[PDB]
Amino acid sequence: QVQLQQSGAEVARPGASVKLSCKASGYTFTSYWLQWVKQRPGQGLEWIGAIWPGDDDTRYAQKFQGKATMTADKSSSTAYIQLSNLASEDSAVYYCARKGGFAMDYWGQGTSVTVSSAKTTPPSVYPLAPGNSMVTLGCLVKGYFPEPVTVTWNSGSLSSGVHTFPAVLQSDLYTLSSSVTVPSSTWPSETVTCNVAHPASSTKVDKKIEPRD
Amino acid sequence: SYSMCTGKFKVVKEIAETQHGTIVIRVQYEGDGSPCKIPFEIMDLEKRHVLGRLITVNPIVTEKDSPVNIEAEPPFGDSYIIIGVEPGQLKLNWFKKGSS
Amino acid sequence: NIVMTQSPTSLAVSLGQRATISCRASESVDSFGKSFMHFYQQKPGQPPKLLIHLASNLESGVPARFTGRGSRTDFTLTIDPVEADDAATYYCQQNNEVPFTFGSGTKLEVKRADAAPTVSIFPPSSEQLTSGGASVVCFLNNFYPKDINVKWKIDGSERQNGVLNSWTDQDSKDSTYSMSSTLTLTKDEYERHNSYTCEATHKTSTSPIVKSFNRN
Ligand SMILES: [Cl-]
Repeated sequence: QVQLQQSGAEVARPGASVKLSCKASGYTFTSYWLQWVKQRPGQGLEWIGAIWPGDDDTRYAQKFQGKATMTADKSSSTAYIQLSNLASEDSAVYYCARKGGFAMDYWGQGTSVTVSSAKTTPPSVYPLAPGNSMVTLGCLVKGYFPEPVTVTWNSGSLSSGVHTFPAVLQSDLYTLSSSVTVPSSTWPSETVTCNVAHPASSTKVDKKIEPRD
Repeated sequence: SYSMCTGKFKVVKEIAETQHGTIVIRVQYEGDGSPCKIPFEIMDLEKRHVLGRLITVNPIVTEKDSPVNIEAEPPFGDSYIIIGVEPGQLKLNWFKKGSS
Repeated sequence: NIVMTQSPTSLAVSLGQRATISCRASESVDSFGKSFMHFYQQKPGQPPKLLIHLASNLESGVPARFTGRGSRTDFTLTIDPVEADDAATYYCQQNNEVPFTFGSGTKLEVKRADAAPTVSIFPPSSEQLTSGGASVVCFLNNFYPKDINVKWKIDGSERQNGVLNSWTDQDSKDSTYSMSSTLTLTKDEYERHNSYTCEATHKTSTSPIVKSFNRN
């Protein structure tokens, strides 16, 4: 029943600050160190430090001392991390983890921090229809900021044969594509719809794939 | 046949020298998994060599919110009295007068 | 600070085989008669997962196919037998002293049978064209190994500029990779040409897999 629920992805301007949360449940919060780990995109893991919520004792990695501030609230079973004077090097996924025993046994899902002066923008969603036995269809999710978007097919009813590609960044904008493979007998008699969500711009787009002809 | 405690320790009684030149300390466990063996070691200042000896036979955490007595024979001169695993690890300085 | 050196950086292991990865500490990570080093597994999009603590103690619920060994400075992680869902990055970590440090990581590749990509080309949609955009999309799906080169041709002439590529991580079930290649052009350039070609050259054939369409 040990769980660590982390706050949502955040965008922060260079030189600004962010405060991230990690809500613990399923154990005595005050009886274990709650630790923070940083992972830059496509990079390794770096230990930031630990907090003991029972007495607010902290141990920091020296390199994060002027950067990170760990706090904990006994009442709400919540740990926080404040990141100051934000620079591009601070854009990363921040994990909270419980040191249950000799090492970190339970981890939060991570909170993504994007340090940027770029503005939130919704994507455009384009259907990808063929221009035998099995047909491949797709959706182009172009020009959005920030990450992430969620892509589903037929509200999640089509999960097998789906390839949702990692987004590519160009001119402060992300572009992503998703492909679905179905039997040729099923399309177009049975409808194929990609469901695109961009939470930062409160966008939910349903795109029906129609045969070109 | 207990495994080592994984949580932290609080100093309840700071190091005191006995009349036999030994040292006594009282630490209280914070954490779980008890009964468990208290991780204890004495090192040189460079933290390269384990020195001295534990006099307390197998110190175990047996009670909630109660101190555990530890007696040890440290080496002559400066040493670190190290208790518990990281990141809560206690690192206490001690100087024992004399020579062998 | 203790440096944890992982070796190799990456390795490809066949299904059912034995995989051994090494992690060397720059100084002893031993305290209290134990080795303060641990192994983690991180799958794409997930947090790290603890496999082994104190060099050789298997975490509760983790398969016995994972084995840790070592003391002082020399440690190994063994996976035997290798399974498809073992496609991940492996990290070693020391917590004998502050700061706690991680190894750079070892990416484990599952070596299955070679598979040619299923190639699909897509013209720009009407929706995109009405807004002066023209993205030509090409999927190259479920192939093995990951090494592939995509070549775009506009009326038979190669085109390198305006091409963006994206690869998926190795599939946890079938051990394949998939790739999308997008050629973005202006509506103007798109409308002045007819033949659009996506050519995939993969280990599986000396002949390229060529998919194309005519704008008409
Ligand atoms: Cl840890």
